[PDB]
Amino acid sequence: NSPLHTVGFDARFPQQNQTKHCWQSYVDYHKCVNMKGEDFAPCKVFWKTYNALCPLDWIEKWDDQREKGIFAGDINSD
Amino acid sequence: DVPTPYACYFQDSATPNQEGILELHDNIMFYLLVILGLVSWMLYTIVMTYSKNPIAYKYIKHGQTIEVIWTIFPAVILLIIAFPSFILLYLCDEVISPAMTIKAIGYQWYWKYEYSDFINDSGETVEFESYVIPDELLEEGQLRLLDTDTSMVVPVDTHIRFVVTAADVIHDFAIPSLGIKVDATPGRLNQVSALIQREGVFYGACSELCGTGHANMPIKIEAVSLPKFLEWLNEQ
Amino acid sequence: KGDSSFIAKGVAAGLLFSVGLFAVVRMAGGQDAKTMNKEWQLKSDEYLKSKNANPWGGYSQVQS
Amino acid sequence: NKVIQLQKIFQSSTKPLWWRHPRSALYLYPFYAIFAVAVVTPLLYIPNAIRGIKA
Amino acid sequence: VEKEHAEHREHLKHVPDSEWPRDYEFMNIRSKPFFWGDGDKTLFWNPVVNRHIEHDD
Amino acid sequence: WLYSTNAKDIAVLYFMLAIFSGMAGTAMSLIIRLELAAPGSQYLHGNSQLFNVLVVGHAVLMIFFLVMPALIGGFGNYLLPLMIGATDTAFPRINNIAFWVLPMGLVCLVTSTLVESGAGTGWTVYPPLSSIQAHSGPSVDLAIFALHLTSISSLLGAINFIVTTLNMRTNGMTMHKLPLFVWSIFITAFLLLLSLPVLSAGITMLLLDRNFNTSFFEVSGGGDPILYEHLFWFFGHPEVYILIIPGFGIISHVVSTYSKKPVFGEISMVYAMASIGLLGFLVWSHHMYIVGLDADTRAYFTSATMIIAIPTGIKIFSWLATIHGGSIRLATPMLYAIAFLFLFTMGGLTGVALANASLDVAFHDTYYVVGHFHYVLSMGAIFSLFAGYYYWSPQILGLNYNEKLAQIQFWLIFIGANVIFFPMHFLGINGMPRRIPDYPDAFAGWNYVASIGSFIATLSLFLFIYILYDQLVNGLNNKVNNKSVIYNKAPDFVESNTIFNLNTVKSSSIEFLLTSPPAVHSFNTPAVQS
Amino acid sequence: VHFKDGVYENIPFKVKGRKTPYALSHFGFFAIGFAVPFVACYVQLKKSGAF
Amino acid sequence: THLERSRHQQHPFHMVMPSPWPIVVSFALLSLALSTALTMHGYIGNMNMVYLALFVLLTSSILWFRDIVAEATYLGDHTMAVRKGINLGFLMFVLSEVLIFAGLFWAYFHSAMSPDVTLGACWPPVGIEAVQPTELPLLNTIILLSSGATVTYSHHALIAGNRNKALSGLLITFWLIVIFVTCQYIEYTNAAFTISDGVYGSVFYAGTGLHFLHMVMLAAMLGVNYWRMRNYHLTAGHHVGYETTIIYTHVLDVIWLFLYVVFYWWGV
Ligand code: HEA
Ligand code: HEA
Ligand SMILES: CCCCCCCCCCC(=O)OC[C@H](COP(=O)(O)OC[C@H](O)COP(=O)(O)OC[C@@H](COC(=O)CC)OC(=O)CCC)OC(=O)CCCCCCCC
Ligand code: CUA
Ligand SMILES: [Cu+2]
Repeated sequence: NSPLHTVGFDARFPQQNQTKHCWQSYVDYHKCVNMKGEDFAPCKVFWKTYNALCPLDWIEKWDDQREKGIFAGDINSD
Repeated sequence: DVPTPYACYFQDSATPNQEGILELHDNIMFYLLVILGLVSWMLYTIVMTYSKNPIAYKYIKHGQTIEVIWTIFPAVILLIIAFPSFILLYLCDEVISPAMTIKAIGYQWYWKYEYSDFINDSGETVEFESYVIPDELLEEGQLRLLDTDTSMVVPVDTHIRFVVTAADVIHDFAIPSLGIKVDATPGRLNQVSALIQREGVFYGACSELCGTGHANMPIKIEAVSLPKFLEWLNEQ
Repeated sequence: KGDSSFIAKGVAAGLLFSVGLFAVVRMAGGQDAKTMNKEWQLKSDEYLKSKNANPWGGYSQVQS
Repeated sequence: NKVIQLQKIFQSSTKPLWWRHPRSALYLYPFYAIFAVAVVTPLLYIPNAIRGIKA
Repeated sequence: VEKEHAEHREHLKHVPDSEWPRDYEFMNIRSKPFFWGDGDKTLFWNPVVNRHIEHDD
Repeated sequence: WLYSTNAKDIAVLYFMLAIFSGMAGTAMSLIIRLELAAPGSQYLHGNSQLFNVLVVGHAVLMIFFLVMPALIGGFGNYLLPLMIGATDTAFPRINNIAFWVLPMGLVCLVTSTLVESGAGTGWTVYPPLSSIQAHSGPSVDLAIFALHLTSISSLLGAINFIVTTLNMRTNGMTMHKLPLFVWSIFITAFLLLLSLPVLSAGITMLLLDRNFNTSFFEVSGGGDPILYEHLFWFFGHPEVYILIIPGFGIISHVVSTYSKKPVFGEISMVYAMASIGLLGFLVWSHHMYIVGLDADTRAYFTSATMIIAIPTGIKIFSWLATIHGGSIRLATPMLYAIAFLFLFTMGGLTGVALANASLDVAFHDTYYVVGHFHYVLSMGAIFSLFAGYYYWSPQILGLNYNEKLAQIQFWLIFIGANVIFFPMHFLGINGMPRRIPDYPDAFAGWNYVASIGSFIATLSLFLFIYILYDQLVNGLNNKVNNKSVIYNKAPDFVESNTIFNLNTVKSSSIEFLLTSPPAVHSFNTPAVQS
Repeated sequence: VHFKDGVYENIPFKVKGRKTPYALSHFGFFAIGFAVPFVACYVQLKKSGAF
Repeated sequence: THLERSRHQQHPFHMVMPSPWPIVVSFALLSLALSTALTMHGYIGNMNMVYLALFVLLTSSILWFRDIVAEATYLGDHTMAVRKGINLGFLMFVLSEVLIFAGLFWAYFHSAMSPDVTLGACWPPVGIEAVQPTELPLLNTIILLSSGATVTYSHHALIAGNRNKALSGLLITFWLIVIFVTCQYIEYTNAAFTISDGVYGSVFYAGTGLHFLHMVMLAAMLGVNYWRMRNYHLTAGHHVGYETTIIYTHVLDVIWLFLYVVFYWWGV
C-alpha cells in the first residue's frame, strides 16, 4: 500500500535551506556512536536522516576530513 | 511537460503547487486589465478629444479632491491582492509529512540524481547522470535539447521532497509544469515538495547560466505509478 | 497639408525595407536544425500521445 | 614669506596656470617623459596579448 | 606583553618537533598562485606564522 | 576642443559618445537577435562562447554607456547649469574627468573581448561562473574594471550635483521652486552617492577572489556566492531606479510644454519622487526570490516592492491630469512622451506580477522578465531620451531637425520595437531560459517574430543617423522653409499673430529664454526670479 | 571650446569648410561604431577555429 | 562707483581656466586598470608597471593640487558660498566612503550572524586564533581617542592666532598617525591568520584592511598641511586644505569604534 518511508518535518530546521539538517545529523550520529552507546535504534534515526538529504560527494568529504583529523566540526564528544 | 509552438499560456498544471500559481497569475492579471483598461482609455480620450481644444484650461493645478483618491486606489487593490499572495507563500513550504526524498545535483553540464532513501531492498543509492543527446547521436523523434538519455522516474500521489544543490557554478532547477525552481547554490542546498497528480513526462529546463554549456542541460522527469516505480527501483 | 501622407509612407516603406533586408541576411545564413522538417515533428507526437503530455491543451509540436 | 612674493608672480602672469610656478620648468619634461611611455607600453603589448605570447 | 610574544615566535620558527598540525582546507588556498613571485602569500610575511607546508601524504 | 572645462562643451562630448556606444550597443544586440532567429547556431558557427560575451558586451553598453551618460551626463551637465541659474558646474575641473574616463572605460571593455577567452559571464557577473577556475584569461579581468571606471565617473558626477543645487541657485529660487528635471537628478544624486560604493566593494572583492585568492566568494573556504546576490543587487535595483528618474524629469517638462498648462500637482510630484528613491533602497532581493531566502523574508519583500507602485501611480495619473484640460500640440517630443505613458506603464503591470514571491517562482530567468524590463528600458528610458533630444535639439545646436522625418522615426521605433518585446511575454510564460544560443524547437515561434523586429528598430536608428546629418548639414535651411516646426508653443486662440513675435517664448524655464545656441558665458549677471 | 558662441562652434566637428565632404566624416563615425562588434565576431571566431 | 565694477566678476562662484590634468589622471586610470590585469596573467613578466601606475597617478594629483593652491592662495575666487561649496562637497563625499564600510561590515554579519557548514559552528573557527581586545588592539583605540583630543586642540589653535601651538600642534598629530601605521604593521607581520585564511581571513584584512589604506593618504594630507603652514600658505580665517583634514579624522573615531566592537569584541 504505502511502503515508502523518509525523514519527517524536523521542525528545528523548517526553512528551504536544509544544509544544517544535513550537517547536524552527520554530527548527531557520530556523536552518538562514541558517547552513550547502549543501542542503535535511537542512534540510527540520525543515521537514516543523513543518508537522505545529503549528496554522496559530501559524505565522501565528511569521511575524509574526519580521517586526517581535519574535520572542521566537533567530531569527538569524548 | 512539453512547450507548444506559438503558445501564450502556462504549461499544463500537474501539481497543486503549480495549480496555485495559475490561480494567482489570473488573480493578478484580472486586476491588471482594469489598470490597462483605464490607461488605454484615458490616453485615447486625451489625444483625440483634446488635441482639438485651442483654449487650454490652464487654471486647474492642485485638485485636492482627487489628489487623495488615487493614492488610496493603489492602496485598496494591493491590500486585496496580497491576501491571495500571502496564502500561497505560507502554504508552499508544506514539508510537514513527506513520503519520498530524491536528489538533483548539477555538475555544470548535467544533473546527478540519487535515490538515497533505502526502501529499495539492495540497500544502496541509485545514482545516474543526465546528459543531453547530441545531434549526431540524435534518435529520430527525440526533442532537441529537451530530451536527455537517462531520464528520471517519480511515483504519483506521493509527497516527495527534493534536495537540490551543486558542487560548482550556480544553475537552477526548473520544471514549469510542477512549479519547482531552486537555485542549486554550491555551498548549500535547497528543498521543494511537489505532489504530482498525473502520469506523464515533464521536460523543464535549467534556467540560470552556468557557462558555455547552458543550453545543453535539460531536466527530464516522468511520473509512473507506485508499483510501476518499484519495478524500476528493484532493477536499478 | 501634404505631409501626413508622407509620414505614413515612410512607416509603411520602412517595414518593407526592413523585411526585404531580412531576407538577404537569411539567404546568407547557416544551415538550420535537422529536427524541424515536419517528419521529426510528426513522430514526436505519438511519443507524447503514448505518454499523455498535454491532456487538455495541444501537444501538436508541428511547425515545419 | 613667499605668499605675497608668489602673488605678484601668479596674478597678472599671462601664462597657463600649470606654467605659472617659477619652479615648474623641471616639473614637466621629466613628467612628459614618463607620460610618453606609460600610455603606449600597456597598449603595445595588446597585439602581443592577442596571440597567446605571454611572459 | 610584546616581549612575551616576541619570544613566542622564536619557538615555532625553530622546530615543529614532529611536523605541522596539518591545517584545515580553508586556511591555505592556492587557486591561481600569485604573480609578483612564485608562491608568495603577500607583500611581506614571516614564516613564524605562515609556514604553509604541503601535506599530500 | 579637447580639454576645455566648460560644462557646455563637456555635455556635447557626452552625447557624442552615447551614440557611438549606442551604435555598438545595438550592433551587438543585432547579432544576438540574429542568432535567435532559428534553432541551431546560424551565424555564430557552433560557438556558445561569444554569445555570453556579446550579451554582456551589449547589456553593459546600453546601461552604463548609453543611458547613464546621456540622462545624467549628456543632459545633466547641460541643463542643471542652465535651468537653475549657474554659469557652469560647481566643480568644473573634475567635470572633465567624468567624461574622459568613459573612452578609457571603452578600451577596458572592447579589449576584454578581443583577448583569447572572452568574458562569457553575463551582465550579472556571478562569482563561481567568473571565478578563476571557470574563467581563466584576462577577459573578465577587464570587464570588472570597465564597470569600475563608470562606477567612479558617475559617482563624482553626482557629488557635482549636490553642491550645485544646494548653494548655487539664483535669488528667488527657493528650495520649493525648481524645475522638475533638476529635482530628478538631485534626487538621483542621492542614489548615485549611496549605491555605487556598495557596488565598488562587490566587484573588488571578486577581483580579490580571482588573483589574490582571498575567498570572499570561493566555496572552498565558506565564502558564499549568495553574498554576491544581495550585495550586487543592493546596487542593482537603485541602478534601474536611476535610469528612470531623469526619465521622469524630461517627461514632466515635455508633457506640460506641448500642452499649454503647468504640471498637475508639482509639490505632489517632488515628494513622490524621492519616495521612489528612498523606498527603492529597501527592496533589493526581489530579484533573488528563488535563491533560498526565508519564508518571512520573502513575505516582507512581496509586500514591500509593491509599495514602489504607490508613488509611481501618482507620477502617472498626474501626467494624465496635466493634459486633460489643456491643448495638445502633437510634435515629435509629444509623440514620444505620450507613447511613454502607455508602454512604460505596461512595463509596470508586468512589474507587480513579477514582484510577488508567490509568482516569481515560475518566472525567474525566463523571457517573461526580458519582456518586462525592456518595456521600461528601451521604452521608458529611450522614450524619454528621444523626447529629450528632440525637445532641446534646435534650442542647443541652433538647427531644426526636419520634423516631417522625425515622425517616421517615432513610429518605426514604436511599432518596430513593440513587435520585439511583446512576444517575449509568451516565450517566458512557457519557460524559455535566458542567455542561450539555442532553444527547444517549440520556442522557434515567437523568436522569429521577435527577430523580424530588430531589423525594424535598427532601420529607424539608421534613419536617426540621417536626421543627425540633415540637422548639421542644411539644418539652417530648415527653419526658413516649411520643413520643421519652429515655435514649440503655438499662440492662444485670441492671441494675434503680430503680437506674438514680441512675446514669443512663454516658457517656464530659462532653457528657452537663452539664445540658440547659448553663449559661452550665458550667465554673467545674477538673474532674479519672482 | 572657450569662446565664439556662433552656430557651428559649440561642436568639436568641422561641418562647413571641410576639405572632404561631411558625409564621409559623419557616417564614418557612426558606421565605425557599428562595425566594432563585427571585428569581435572576427578575431574570436578565427582564433577559435570558425570562420 | 561702476567703472571698477565693470572690470570684475559679478557672481561669487569660481571660473577655472582649461587645465589638461583632467586627461592626465584619466590616462593614468587606464594604465592603472589595464596594466594591473595584465601582470596577473603574464604578458609583461615583471610587477613594476603597477608601481609605475601608482607613481604617475600620485604626481598627477599634486600637479592638480599645485594649480588648486595657485587658485587657493594666489588667485582666490574663494568666497563664502565657494567655501561652503567644498565644505559641503567633502562632507557629503565622506558619506560615500563611510558606506563602502557597509559593503565590508555586512560581510562580517554574513558569516557570523548565521553559522555556516564549511567552517565550524563557532566564529572565529577552529584553527584560527583571534587577538583579544585587552591587548595591543586596545592601544589602537586610545591612540585615536588621543588623536581625537589633539585634532581639535589644534583646530581652534590655528584660529586662535598664535603659531607656537598651531605649527607645533600639527607635527605632533602627524607623527601620532605614522606611529599608527606601524602598530597596524604589527598585526600585518605578527598575527596568525592571513589574507587567504578562509572567510575569517578575508573580511578581517578587509574591514581593517581599508582602514590601513586611508592612513597612507591621511599622513600624506598632513605632509602638505605642515609644509603649507611653514611656507605661510594657510590662513586663520579661510582654510579648506586644513578643514578637510579634521573631518577626515573626526569621523574616523566613529568608524573605528564601530570597527572595534564587532571585529574584536563581538569577533571572539
Ligand atoms: C539600457 C538598457 C537596454 C536597452 C535599451 C536594450 C535594448 C535592446 N535589447 Fe537588451 N538587454 C539589456 C538592456 C537593454 N537592452 C539587459 C540588462 C539585458 C540582460 C543581459 C543579461 O542579464 O544576460 C538585455 C538582454 C537582451 C537580450 C537577451 C535576453 C536574455 O538573455 O536575458 C536580447 C535579446 O533579445 C536583447 C535585445 C535588445 C533589443 C532588441 C534592444 C533594442 O531596443 C535596441 C534597438 C532599438 C533602438 C534603435 C533604440 C536604442 C538605440 C540607441 C542608439 C539609443 C538612442 C539614444 C540616443 C541616440 C539619443 N537584450
Ligand atoms: C530600468 C527600469 C526598471 C523599472 C522602473 C523597474 C520597475 C519595477 N520592476 Fe524591474 N527590473 C528591471 C528594470 C526596471 N524595473 C531590470 C533591468 C531587471 C532585472 C533583469 C536582469 O536581472 O537581467 C528587473 C527585474 C525585476 C524583478 C526580478 C525578476 C527576476 O529576475 O526573477 C522584479 C520582480 O520583483 C521586478 C519588479 C519591478 C517592479 C515591481 C517595478 C515597479 O517600480 C513598477 C511599478 C509601476 C507600475 C505598477 C505602473 C504605474 C502605476 C499605476 C498605473 C498605478 C499603480 C498600479 C496598480 C495599482 C496595479 N523587476
Ligand atoms: C549608416 C547610415 C545610413 C543612413 C541611410 C538612411 C537612408 C534614409 C534616407 C531617408 C531620406 O533621405 O528621405 C528624405 C528625402 C527628402 O524628403 P523631404 O523631407 O526633403 O521632403 C520631401 C517632400 O516634402 C515630399 O516628397 P514627395 O511626396 O514629393 O515625394 C514622394 C516620395 C515619398 O515616398 C517615400 O518617401 C518612400 C519612397 O517618394 C519618392 O521620392 C520616390 C523617389 C524614388 O525623401 C525622399 O525623397 C526619399 C526618397 C527615397 C530614398 C530611399 C528610401 C529608402 C527606404
Ligand atoms: Cu548549469 Cu546553466
Ligand atoms: Cu529590481
